Amino acid sequence: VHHQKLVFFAEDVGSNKGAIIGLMVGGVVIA
Amino acid sequence: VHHQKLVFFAEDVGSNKGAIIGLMVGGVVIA
Amino acid sequence: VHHQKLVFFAEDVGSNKGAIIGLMVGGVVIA
Amino acid sequence: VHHQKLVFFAEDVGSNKGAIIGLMVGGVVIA
Amino acid sequence: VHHQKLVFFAEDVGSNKGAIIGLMVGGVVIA
Amino acid sequence: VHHQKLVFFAEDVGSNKGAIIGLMVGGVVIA
Amino acid sequence: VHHQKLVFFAEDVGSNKGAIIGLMVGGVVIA
Amino acid sequence: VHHQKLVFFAEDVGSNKGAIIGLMVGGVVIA
Amino acid sequence: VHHQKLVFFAEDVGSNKGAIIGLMVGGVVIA
Amino acid sequence: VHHQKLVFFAEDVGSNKGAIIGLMVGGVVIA
Repeated sequence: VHHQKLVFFAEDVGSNKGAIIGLMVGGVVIA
Repeated sequence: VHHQKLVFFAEDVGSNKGAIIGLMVGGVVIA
Repeated sequence: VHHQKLVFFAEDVGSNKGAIIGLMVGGVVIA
Repeated sequence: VHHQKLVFFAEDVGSNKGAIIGLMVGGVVIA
Repeated sequence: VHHQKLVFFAEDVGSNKGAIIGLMVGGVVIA
Repeated sequence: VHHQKLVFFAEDVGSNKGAIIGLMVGGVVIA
Repeated sequence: VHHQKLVFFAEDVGSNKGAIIGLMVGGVVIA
Repeated sequence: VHHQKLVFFAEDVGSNKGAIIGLMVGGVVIA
Repeated sequence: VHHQKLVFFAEDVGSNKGAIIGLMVGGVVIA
Repeated sequence: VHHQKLVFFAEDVGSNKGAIIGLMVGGVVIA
């Protein structure tokens, strides 16, 4: 197992008001 | 197991008002 | 197990008003 | 287990008004 | 277990008005 | 003409990440 | 013309991360 | 014309990280 | 024209990290 | 024209880390 760059943003992100998660094992994510 | 660069931002981020998490084991994330 | 660069910002970040977390084991994150 | 550079900022950060955490074991983070 | 450079700032930080924490074991962080 | 309580919140508001406007005369509101 | 209590919050507000405006005459509001 | 209490908070506000404006004549508000 | 109590806080404010403005004539407010 | 109590805090303010402005004529406010 070899995880790498799970979430990738090649260009700029204007703003973040939610949740950006690379890897989760649990749950209960509310956006 | 070898985790690396789980969340990647190649360019600038304007602002962050939520949650940026690379790896989580629990839960209950509210955005 | 070998964690490295879980959250990566290649360019500048304008501002942070939320939560930037590399790794968590618990939960209850409110953004 | 070998943690390293959990949160990385390659360029300048304009300002921080939230929480920047490398690793947490508990919870109850309010942003 | 070998922790190192949990939070890394490669370039200058304009200002800090929140919380920058390398490692925590408890909780109740309010930003 | 008598404007009063254009937007009313009788109970608590968990959070606001958009725009709450009582009265507008122009336009171009982006949510 | 008599404006009064254009935006009303009868109970507590947990947090504000957007824009709360009572009255506007222009525009270009980005949330 | 008689403006009064354009934005009203009857109870406590936990925190403010956006913009609270009573009256504006221009524009270009970014939240 | 008679402006009064444009922004009102009847109870305590936990903290302010954005902008609280009673009246503006220009623009370019960034939160 | 008669301005009075443009921004009102009836109870205690825990802390201020942004900008509290009663009246502005220009612009370019960054929070």
